Amino acid sequence: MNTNNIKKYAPQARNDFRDAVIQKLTTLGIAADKKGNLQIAEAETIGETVRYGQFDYPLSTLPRRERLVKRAREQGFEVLVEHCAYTWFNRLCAIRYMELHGYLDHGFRMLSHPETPTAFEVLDHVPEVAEALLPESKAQLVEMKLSGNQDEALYRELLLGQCHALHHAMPFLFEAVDDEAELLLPDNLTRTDSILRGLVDDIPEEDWEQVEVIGWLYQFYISEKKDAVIGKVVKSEDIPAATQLFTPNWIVQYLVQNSVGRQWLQTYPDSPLKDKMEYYIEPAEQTPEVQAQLAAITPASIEPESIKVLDPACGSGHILTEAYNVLKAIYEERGYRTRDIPQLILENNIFGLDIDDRAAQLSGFAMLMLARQDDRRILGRGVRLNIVSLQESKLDIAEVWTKLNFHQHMQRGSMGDMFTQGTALANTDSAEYKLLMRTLALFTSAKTLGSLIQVPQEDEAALKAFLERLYRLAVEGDIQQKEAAAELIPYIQQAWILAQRYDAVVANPPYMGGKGMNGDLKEFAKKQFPDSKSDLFAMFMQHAFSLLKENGFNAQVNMQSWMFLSSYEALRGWLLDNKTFITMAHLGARAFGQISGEVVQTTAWVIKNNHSGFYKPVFFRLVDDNEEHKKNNLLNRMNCFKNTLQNDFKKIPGSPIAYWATLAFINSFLKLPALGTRAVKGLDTNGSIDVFLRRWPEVSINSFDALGKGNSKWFPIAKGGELRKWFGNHEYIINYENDGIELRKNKANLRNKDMYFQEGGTWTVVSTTGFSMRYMPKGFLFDQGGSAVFCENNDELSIYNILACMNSKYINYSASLICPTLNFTTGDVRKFPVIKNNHLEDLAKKAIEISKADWNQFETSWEFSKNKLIEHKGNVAYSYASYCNFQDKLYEQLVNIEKNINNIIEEILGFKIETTENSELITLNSNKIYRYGQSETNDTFLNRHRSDTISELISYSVGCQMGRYSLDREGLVYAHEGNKGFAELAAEGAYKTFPADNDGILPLMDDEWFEDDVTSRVKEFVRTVWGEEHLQENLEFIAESLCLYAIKPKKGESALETIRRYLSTQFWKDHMKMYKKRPIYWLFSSGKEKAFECLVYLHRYNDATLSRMRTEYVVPLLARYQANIDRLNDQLDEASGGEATRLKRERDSLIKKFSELRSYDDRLRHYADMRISIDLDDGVKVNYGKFGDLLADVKAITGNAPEAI
DNA sequence: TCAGTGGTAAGGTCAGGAATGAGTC
DNA sequence: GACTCATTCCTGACCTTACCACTGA
Ligand SMILES: C[S@@+](CC[C@H](N)C(=O)[O-])C[C@H]1O[C@@H](n2cnc3c(N)ncnc32)[C@H](O)[C@@H]1O
Ligand SMILES: [Mg+2]
Repeated sequence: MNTNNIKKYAPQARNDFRDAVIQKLTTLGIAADKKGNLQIAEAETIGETVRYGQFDYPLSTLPRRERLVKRAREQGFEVLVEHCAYTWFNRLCAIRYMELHGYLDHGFRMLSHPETPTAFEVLDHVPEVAEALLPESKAQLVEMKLSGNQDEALYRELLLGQCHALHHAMPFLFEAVDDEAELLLPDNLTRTDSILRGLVDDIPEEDWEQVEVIGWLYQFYISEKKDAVIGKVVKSEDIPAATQLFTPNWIVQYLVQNSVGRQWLQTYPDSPLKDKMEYYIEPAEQTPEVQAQLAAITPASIEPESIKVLDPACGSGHILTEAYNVLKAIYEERGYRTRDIPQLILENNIFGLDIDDRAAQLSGFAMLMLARQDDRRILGRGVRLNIVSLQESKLDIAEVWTKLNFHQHMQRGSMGDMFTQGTALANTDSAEYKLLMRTLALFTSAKTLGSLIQVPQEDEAALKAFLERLYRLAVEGDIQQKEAAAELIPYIQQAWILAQRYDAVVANPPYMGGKGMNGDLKEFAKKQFPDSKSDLFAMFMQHAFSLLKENGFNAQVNMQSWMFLSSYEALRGWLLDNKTFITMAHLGARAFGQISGEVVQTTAWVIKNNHSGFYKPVFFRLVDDNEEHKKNNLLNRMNCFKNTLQNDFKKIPGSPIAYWATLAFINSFLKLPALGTRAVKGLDTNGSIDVFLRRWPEVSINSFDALGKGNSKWFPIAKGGELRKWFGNHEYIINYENDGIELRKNKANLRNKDMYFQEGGTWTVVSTTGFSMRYMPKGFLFDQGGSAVFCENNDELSIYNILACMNSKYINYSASLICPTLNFTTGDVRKFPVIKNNHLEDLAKKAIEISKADWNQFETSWEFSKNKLIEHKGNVAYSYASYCNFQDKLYEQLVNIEKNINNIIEEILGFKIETTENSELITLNSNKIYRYGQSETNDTFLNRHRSDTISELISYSVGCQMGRYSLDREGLVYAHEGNKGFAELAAEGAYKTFPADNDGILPLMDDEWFEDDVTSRVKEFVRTVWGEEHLQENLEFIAESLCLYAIKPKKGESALETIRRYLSTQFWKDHMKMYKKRPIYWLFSSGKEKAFECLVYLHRYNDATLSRMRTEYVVPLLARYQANIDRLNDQLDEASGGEATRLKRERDSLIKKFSELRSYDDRLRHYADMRISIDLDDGVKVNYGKFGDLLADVKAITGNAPEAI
């Protein structure tokens, strides 16, 4: 990938530059403690030399550092560090870009040397470069070049001279003299460990051929900080870090060509510009009244130097570059000279605002480079750009005015204002000037609000005049006047930019919801934007219309939420009664490459500033694809809708923008009863989801309400889950003992308490695969993600009819139309239509029974009874065939039932509906398509299904060995705590056919040394179940099925060898996958070598388990290893040659196993000395980290690395 | 002002084949 | 001069859960 190099390099470059700046600041006596407090040292001046603690500098540097100290007090230390770091990074990147394109006058490279790695070409042409840059002191430099030493100082002087020369062209990025940042430039630039080496030889020089590279830098420099700050409340200083992305080029072209190009083409329909714009959309045919209305406002002529384009959040300047291209085409069409166009465009067409200085620097550099591509003599003229960063007003009020001395030069310096001094307009009045006071009062919190600040248009022209005077006082004034003007210019310039009215506003606004916005921004939004205070992009969308003149265009790409969510309903009304929709492309998710996830789902629109309710917009539906496919579809004008008036959006209550809905569906939807207040929201813990919720297998069943009797601490809860219909997702339990006293002590939100333990339906709030509802029996609670539906005391609708309706294709389509924003909130579900019928109830009952039968066939459900294979006593292959037939019968029955339901629904409405995503999917584990996903072809999961079935059989056998299950009775047998009551169960005869282990420790060895070896007991289980006569073929079938998918086949081995290899290699991972990182059989392993491994049943563990494990399993194993090692030593001397080679090579393995087992035995003795007791109520996650490194995969389960004694 | 219910998110995890790289033989 | 395993390397698919926000008494 082209962007991989920059993506890897940029954050590391940020870290390196920050470290260098911090070190340089510490050398200057400026530092911050752990808490962040300033630690400015005291400067001691002796022998015309300043000292800051231990370090010393010449006296000449004393004043400059003082300014840095001021910047350390008026702003934070971290702000100063970040600013200096990215300033130097941007300067170096700009120099590199200009040297790779030959834009430097001397024509030699600065940061590198062609065809010579780790060299600088500038040092080979010192006289020429010195004459070009430092004519007054070239000879001395030559002398330095003659010295042979002190090359670092020479290179530093040359680089600083290059920067000072570049100051004139780009005042926004380079300084000229008395620059504080020169003190922070790192030394040892020419060495092999400098910051320049990474920049030079970490990015290929072929990546600098286009301006686009700049944009990538703009995104990749700050990615780590974005990851650090995202997800919580964002401070004002961190606002840019969370909202800085790079917009794809085709989206920008679509936005620009349909706003500026459209304005040009309206006046000049027959112009050679439409052929140069690939993304220009032809308007649909309109009624004669609409055409007559439009023709009455179109001007008869447009002057090219009158089109004003503004980017309220310029960022890297991509939108400005595309606008520049379009305007250059327009100027060339009008017939201007080629080399004069760029200056005109940059001086009277392009305007840009940003809240971050880095973005302003990058945008200015990008615009200048794009102009330089066309004009050779540019960068030598005083081109003044109108792309700025907003500055917060904190300077003094009257001191700057006194320094300015306006009356001395022209007039209005003592009391002359826009009005008389004594008028005292509004509250700001005129302490020095009416206009100046009013302007400065508006930017007291600029670094938080940005471009949302409103400036009256009536003050525009006056401001302009004032600005002009400043432009003359910075060139034709004394020192005080020059510095006062240089201080005042940015505020007046930003005010004038905000006070102007524009033909088009094109932007990609920041996205930030209610959680991320801080208090000041939130209260400002509440006061100023009542209809769009819930998000930042909505505020930008509403504020952009106030910056437009009449008949202007607003073109933006933002979140799709405002199209559908209720929080923006009022906003939509305000849009449908005052504005005109021109065009829209709905992009959905997977747009904006280099961004992952489905939170960001976007739409790009162009809207006019006038009102016409009978206009027909053009819509494109580009939701379901990736970025390249979306671009190709947009280029081919695919998925177009042009048959809906703008007023027609107001027929549906709430006025959603549902452009792709059909008229018949709308008519059916309007005249149909809704679900109503039957749907309610579930409970929610305050911040303790991991304290009160468990998975069912990891607690005792005596305290489980669904299984136990009397006392109940744990209750089943519906929490959502993946797509599943009519039954399932019964996997979570909550602590609700004594009516949730512990929950009430935690200030939990127990919503709708009176509906608990009732039967009803439940759906998943957060989903991206479609809508589904499942039956919920009595004795259940429901979470906020598992919101529920309940029937009234006596209503005409039963719960089964509602379930039948909600799982049909009609409701699926309607839910897709109503809730396309990743959430199915209760208020949106409350308006789903419901249909009353009689057959639907029995059809839903049959579907629920089938789904329950499908769900209860695995160990993961607490209603599991027994393994399905062992019910047939004929043969293992015969049992597998019967199992497959049973699953097929279930699948066919459910298919028929759903088909009948859909037919009944369709014959009532009177029309057929289009199939939607997973509209006909059957959500059963008996269906391989649902279980293993969709492949390119069918009949490709037979081997995987067979392997999974055999693995489940082996897991059931292990569970029978542990005593969890039995062959004499169905369901769970022993799931209590601390091995209490197991002796009574064993004495009663619950394991008569297949006895259980006497202590709950199963050695997972690689030999038949132990009598309770797992492989031998699996063989015994197979013999007991399917008889003795056909044992060998059953074992062969099991081994072949395991080798099909679970493990790789081996050249030569028997069935038992394959079983042992699977048990020692794959069983643990399968168990962890099945129980989802909450195991009930814990694996104790010695290490990378299988010296000793065992399985312990969690429910049979007690404080005497480790001692028994050490005594009965580890010490005899050590004795056996010692005896075996002693045996091999005797045979080595007797044998010789190649005969003894195998003995020698196996003795080393035996020695390694013995040493590892001794270390593990020492650790086990230490941990067994402390009698460790665990409470199952604490959960597997907490209890799994109490044994150090004795357990396997501690980090994957607990989440943190195991500790060492 | 506090109860009692609803709303929303420039994201976060995870299975699952392709590289990548140290032991064997 | 290949084999054989144990780590990354994305890559596409899928659902949070905490903390606001909005009425009634
Ligand atoms: C995603 S960038 C878009 C830049 C440009 N469209 C591009 O693709 O390069 C959004 C920018 O808006 C800026 N921004 C955030 N909040 C702002 C505010 N309140 N006022 C003005 N600009 C703001 C951020 O600094 C950020 O750089
Ligand atoms: Mg045992």
